[PDB]
Amino acid sequence: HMMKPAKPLPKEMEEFVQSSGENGIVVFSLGSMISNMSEESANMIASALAQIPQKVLWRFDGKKPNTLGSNTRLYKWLPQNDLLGHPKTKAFITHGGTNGIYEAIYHGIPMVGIPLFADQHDNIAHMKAKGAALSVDIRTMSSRDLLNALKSVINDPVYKENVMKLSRIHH
Repeated sequence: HMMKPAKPLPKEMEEFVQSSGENGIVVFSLGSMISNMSEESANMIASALAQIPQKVLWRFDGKKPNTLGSNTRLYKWLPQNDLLGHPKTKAFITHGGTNGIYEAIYHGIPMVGIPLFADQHDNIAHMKAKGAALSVDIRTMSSRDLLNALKSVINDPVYKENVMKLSRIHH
């Protein structure tokens, strides 16, 4: 692995991240297929995210979900790598592209994959077998299923321990 250092966040974004206190944050990025899917999918995701105490930064560019939580901010662009390096970061939600999984690995951030394409399926299945991720299919699963996965990856420290083992293979 090359090193993948983080820089500081934009000022307004750092302030939102700090507002999470001891709860910390969840980064959902890029989420690049969500806006080609139904309004319903986005609402189901938004419902799940609204039920955790963490603040959530969601890279998103569609219509605002009607079930958006007050804990969740929507951003057309994010500095994903900088967020993943932030000490407040507890979990990463991603479709499961290679680039963003390399960054999760480097920064030691466990994952909830929302895979759609073959390579994402494969990548997330590999992270899952390593103990570093859980997965949901947003086309078949419920808001509750995603919520349960989030709570697990956020709070059970063994997921983070398992992803940090992968950077030391890589280190």
